[PDB]
Amino acid sequence: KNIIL
Amino acid sequence: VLLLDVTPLSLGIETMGGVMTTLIAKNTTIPTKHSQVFSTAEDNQSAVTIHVLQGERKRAADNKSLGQFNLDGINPAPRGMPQIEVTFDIDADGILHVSAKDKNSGKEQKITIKASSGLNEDEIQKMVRDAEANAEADRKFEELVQTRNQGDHLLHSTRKQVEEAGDKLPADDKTAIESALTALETALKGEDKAAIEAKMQELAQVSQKLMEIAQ
Repeated sequence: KNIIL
Repeated sequence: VLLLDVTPLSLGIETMGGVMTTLIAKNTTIPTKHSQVFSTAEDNQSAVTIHVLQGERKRAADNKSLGQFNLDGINPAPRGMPQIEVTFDIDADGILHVSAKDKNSGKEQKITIKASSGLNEDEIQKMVRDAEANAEADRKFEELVQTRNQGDHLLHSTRKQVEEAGDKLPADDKTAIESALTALETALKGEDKAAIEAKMQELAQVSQKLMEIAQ
């Protein structure tokens, strides 16, 4: 799945 | 002192919105090691994808892919709470090692990308070419992605605040807030920055009392 700061 | 090994293009990872985030800037002398902490995009998220990018374009899709790997075993938590440290390490031999460490669960996943990998001298100067040519369009795509993320934040953040409120929120205000969230969540689907900002305006105005409750 997706990743952020 | 007569030459240098340097990175000719930036090296980083795909982050939410399909944006490249740079870990190692263009024209950095190797060897070198840089770290940054990322987190999860959604609640109860068990894994992240670490997609490695070479290039100067802001849209991840416009850069050269060098690989991707998963780190799973992320313990249930609110999104943005887990610490996934990503480290780009280029040693004297021109090999890039990339790790992802879940700072809670101690777990770790690496990929090694040989010096030979990535774009050649020719493809490089082309990439620098397009970067400058499509700076404008890339600036637009960035500040839309920032808008989309600000919206998403405002959306999830409000929904949580609506549940912690419960009975405390006037029926009226809930009806008006839920309508704006439904329309924002729709707008977020699309590509129209203006329209997302419009649904973000609509929320601020109707949410004034909900905010008060969050005290």
